[PDB]
Amino acid sequence: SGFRKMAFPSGKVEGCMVQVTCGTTTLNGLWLDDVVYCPRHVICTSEDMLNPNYEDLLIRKSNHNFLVQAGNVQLRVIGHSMQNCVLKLKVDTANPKTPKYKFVRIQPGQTFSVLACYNGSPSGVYQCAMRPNFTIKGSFLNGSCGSVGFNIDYDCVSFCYMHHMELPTGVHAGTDLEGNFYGPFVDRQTAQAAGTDTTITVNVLAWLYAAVINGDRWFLNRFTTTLNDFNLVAMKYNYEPLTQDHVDILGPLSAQTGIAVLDMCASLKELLQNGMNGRTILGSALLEDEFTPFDVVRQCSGVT
Ligand SMILES: *CCC(=O)N(c1cc(C(C)(C)C)on1)[C@H](C(=O)Nc1ccc(OC)cc1C)c1cccnc1
Repeated sequence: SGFRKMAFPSGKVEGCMVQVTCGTTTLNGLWLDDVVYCPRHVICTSEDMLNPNYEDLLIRKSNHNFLVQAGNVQLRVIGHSMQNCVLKLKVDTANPKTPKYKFVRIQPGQTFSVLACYNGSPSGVYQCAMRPNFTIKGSFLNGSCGSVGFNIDYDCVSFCYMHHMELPTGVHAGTDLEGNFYGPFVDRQTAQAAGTDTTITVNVLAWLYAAVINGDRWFLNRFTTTLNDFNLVAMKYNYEPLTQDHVDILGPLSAQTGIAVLDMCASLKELLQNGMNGRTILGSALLEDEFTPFDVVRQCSGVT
């Protein structure tokens, strides 16, 4: 029993984190095969960061202006290119600890593990979700830039997130590993708004299923609801509207608990209109949307 916000084991990723230095700016990079990936803002100085011309800035730099250290091993940089918002640095040595990996652009509502790094050294690992407005509510200080988000599928590391910046509101923005931002953000020091955050309804339902599985059944009621009626309520409360695909993804939890999705929905609707009244569910006084139906199954079936 139990239910925890579990992160994936970080071993496979620990051995790919390096430090990258360009003049006086230092941040994290990811060393896979013989390419180092990092945020292109490493070539910026203090002055450049309000309105940087990344083309003009990168033209002043040669291979030897870049210092890549992995522990006390200094890697020789022999090639450099900019792919959107990442630098790719061609180094002379292929990382001997390169796992099986792929690069994946994830969707809002999906979860991943973050390995927070300073100067190429891991400090901690946490699980979070890509919010519907393409931000993450991370825990990152200065120098965390280049920390990555990842999923593990058996032996295969899927890289989905590189950390680039903090918004003046305290939340976090970054790219996939092809250097495309999640959301409408730019890598310059100007004020930018994320739009409305919403709650990931399919994730809240998945956690309601986790709760029932672990003995917390008080919020289960007699009532039921239609999808259209459930959705009219969800929108009032800034919840994501639920489609047939969502119903399809929850089928296994529906099957395991013997509780129809639309009956679980009816239970959720009542919590929205009545609140928790001081009660908790898996020890939380709020509705949790940072577990996916997959996470819940994986955690409650002991997948390695
Ligand atoms: C790794 C660098 C760093 O810590 N950092 C950063 C990013 C940039 C850009 C990409 C050149 C804007 O400059 N510094 C971020 C960060 O985004 N800092 C920052 C920039 C701008 C504003 O308001 C306009 C506010 C903040 C906090 C960073 C990342 C994580 C934690 N602290 C800072």
